[PDB]
Amino acid sequence: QLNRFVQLSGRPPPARSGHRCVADNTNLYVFGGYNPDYDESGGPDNEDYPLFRELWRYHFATGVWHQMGTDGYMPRELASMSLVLHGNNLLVFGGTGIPFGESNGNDVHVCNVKYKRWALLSCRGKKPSRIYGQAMAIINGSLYVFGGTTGYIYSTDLHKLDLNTREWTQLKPLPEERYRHEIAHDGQRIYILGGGTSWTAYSLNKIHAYNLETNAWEEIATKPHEKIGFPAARRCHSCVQIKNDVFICGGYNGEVILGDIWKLNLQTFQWVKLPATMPEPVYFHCAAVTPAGCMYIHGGVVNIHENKRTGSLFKIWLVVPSLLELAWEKLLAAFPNLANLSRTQLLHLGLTQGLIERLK
Amino acid sequence: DVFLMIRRHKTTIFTDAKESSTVFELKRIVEGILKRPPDEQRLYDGKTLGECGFTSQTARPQAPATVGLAFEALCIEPFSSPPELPDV
Amino acid sequence: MYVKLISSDGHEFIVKREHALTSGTIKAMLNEVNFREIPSHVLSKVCMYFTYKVRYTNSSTEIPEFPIAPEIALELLMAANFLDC
Amino acid sequence: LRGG
Repeated sequence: QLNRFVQLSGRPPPARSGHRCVADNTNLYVFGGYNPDYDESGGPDNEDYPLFRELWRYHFATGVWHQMGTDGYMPRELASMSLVLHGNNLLVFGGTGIPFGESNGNDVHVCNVKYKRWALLSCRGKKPSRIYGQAMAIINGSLYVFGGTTGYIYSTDLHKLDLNTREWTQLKPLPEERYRHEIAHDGQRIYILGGGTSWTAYSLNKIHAYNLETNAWEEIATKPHEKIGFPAARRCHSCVQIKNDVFICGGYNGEVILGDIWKLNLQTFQWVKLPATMPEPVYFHCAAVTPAGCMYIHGGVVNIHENKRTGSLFKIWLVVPSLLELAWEKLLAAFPNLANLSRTQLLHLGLTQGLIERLK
Repeated sequence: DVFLMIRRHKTTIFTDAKESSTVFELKRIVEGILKRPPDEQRLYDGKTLGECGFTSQTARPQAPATVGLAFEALCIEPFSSPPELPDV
Repeated sequence: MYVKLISSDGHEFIVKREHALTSGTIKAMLNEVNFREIPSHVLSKVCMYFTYKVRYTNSSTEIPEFPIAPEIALELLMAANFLDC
Repeated sequence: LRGG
């Protein structure tokens, strides 16, 4: 009963959709969010309605939501932006404001969580056009950005940015034009999962993989389940990666919201349907994974006809946790007062510096 | 599929077996580990584990049950007792 | 094909080599391995977890939770930190 | 082409 969805609680942010989130061993960072409901979205107190220009964090050890009071210039593209975590920094690229397509983003912002600071990268070269819904990845210390519509016309470029020299370039090698897809990688190839236009959703039984070495695209036919079949075609889903494994969760094809979760092995290309169904099936949500191997899911749209959002947060264990993680969870559950003791008291107890930093 | 911790004095052996496995198979594998012929040892003979009470529900790998092995009466030294420490 | 470990108070735990290779520290050490600090009630649970993790890794079905008594939680955490498992 |  460990690989099931468990709803967390403990002031939680209002319901939002279109946001993104990333996770490390300590906190879950949530950026962006859009909610058109006036009463739900903090009323007149939210000066950026219907956009959530707030960066939140969930503390795993204490189960508390903290809204960061960062400085600098928070980017205005708060819907369908792309966010990644590199070391102790958040890299934000793309996205759109409101109304959709009126003002998109094509630059890169960086936020240091430890310093809690915002800045803009001074990258030079031919940058991608202002797009949203694209997908990025970090491979070999370089940024790969693919897809994303410009608002009226779709894109298929595979731009690459060198972070060491901060140099932009376009990769010239074909997959269909799509947006709100997902990216997987293994250091040699980049795999496209899901996505689609506003009138169709592309099937996941065939995957387009771009080869960095050969500089050409290829098509891979994934094997199906034993008696379940391929995952249903979906867009606006969520994807996480653990070693050579890719987990797809949520999304919808246009008329039905899917609340299942699937796993694909990047070596044998075999699909596995995990026996877990969401308590509330959502799309356009955000999902993230921790180095331990726990997946967190937040936000999204619950009803496709009433256009109802949610603020429920769920956690699930995708792999067998390490003994350190199991002991940590049991100790935190058994003795909630541990968070109140100072660092010296915990050191006298015997906890290492890293464990204290995670707890405190 | 059940899991077992053979206990004798300060010695514990972790192993696994099938519900269709016999007691003689257990004796043979412990002979393989600690080099003692099956005829010289008893556990608490030919009846398989299916009717020996070693069900797969209660012998889960996260909490296998113990069997007492003798070569003499049983002697299983208990593990060290956990200490007591204040909440603060 | 079996690896032999000794607790702090002299208890003996014989496990399969594959299960004991789960922890990085034991693999780096590598037969007999003597643990001068880990007590018996913690080494037992460490072998319990070795078996459980080896059996239930890459499994499609649901994975049952690992029962941990609150008293041994801190020492088991310390051993897990040391053994890298 | 909703972004939310």
